[PDB]
Amino acid sequence: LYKSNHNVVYSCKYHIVWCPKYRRKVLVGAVEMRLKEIIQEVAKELRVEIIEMQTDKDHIHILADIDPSFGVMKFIKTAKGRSSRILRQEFNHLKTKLPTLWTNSCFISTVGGAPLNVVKQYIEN
Amino acid sequence: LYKSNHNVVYSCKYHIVWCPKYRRKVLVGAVEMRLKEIIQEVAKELRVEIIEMQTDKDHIHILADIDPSFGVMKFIKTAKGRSSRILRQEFNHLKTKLPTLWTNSCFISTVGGAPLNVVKQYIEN
DNA sequence: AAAGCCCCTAGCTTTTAGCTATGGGG
DNA sequence: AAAGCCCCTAGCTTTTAGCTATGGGG
DNA sequence: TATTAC
DNA sequence: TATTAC
Ligand SMILES: [Mg+2]
Ligand SMILES: [Mg+2]
Ligand SMILES: [Mg+2]
Repeated sequence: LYKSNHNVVYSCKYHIVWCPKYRRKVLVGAVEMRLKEIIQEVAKELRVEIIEMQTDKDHIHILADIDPSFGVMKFIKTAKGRSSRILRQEFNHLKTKLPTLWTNSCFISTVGGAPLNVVKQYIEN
Repeated sequence: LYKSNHNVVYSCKYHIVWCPKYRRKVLVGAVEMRLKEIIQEVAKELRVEIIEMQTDKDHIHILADIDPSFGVMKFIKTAKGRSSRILRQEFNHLKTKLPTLWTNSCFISTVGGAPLNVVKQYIEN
């Protein structure tokens, strides 16, 4: 349930959602497939656990467990920036029709780190 | 329910728990009272919302909403570091009987950012 | 109007392009 | 053993301090 | 150099 | 420079 780095015991899960620039419906077909693949690789390299990843034509939603000392924002900027650069190189229509693949924004909402019965042991007695 | 900085919309809540060095039972009386005041001041200054804060003789538990761009660790570092400094200056026994007031560790667990009814609106159609 | 659109600086990128920053101007 | 105990180095606040770091050694 | 909401 | 778990 809980993982630890050298100094912290944690379980930090977040729903993360972001969309393409201008809300263009470009997360389809081959682009959707490659995007997921790039996110999985970024996560693997960043010691981030992807619990769920869903895409629709105009947004991607990820539920991930991320070390708090690392920072959810660090994972997000790498996932977004790397996917943008790679996808725009691989799918020219993404590079020629848009100034960037993503926007400067995202949505983030924490999720319970573990069921109540488990967390209780650590926060109450 | 959701707050925003210049680029992110969020609601990140965390249970945070840490204990005194050697698990000494020093969080009592005046020490406990002053510790809470200090942490409330830290939260105010760092734009952190303290939902709940409780102390037992050997640990403190805080439920807080923190901007993810700022980082839960930056709040923890300040809350622990400043309270150690001030409390050790104010209560001489905390300085003479211990090398530090706290340890290098803490426990962190995310809590749902908003009621499920509200979250679904942002993560699913 | 803002997260989302336009503009800016400055730190890092298995990305030297294209994302961040409790970042700033509309 | 590790989060928790001992040890260590940078960075940054709280500065003849005392905490972090996806930090390191036992 | 112009989007409309997951 | 020595803790035992919230
Ligand atoms: Mg250590
Ligand atoms: Mg802006
Ligand atoms: Mg038009």
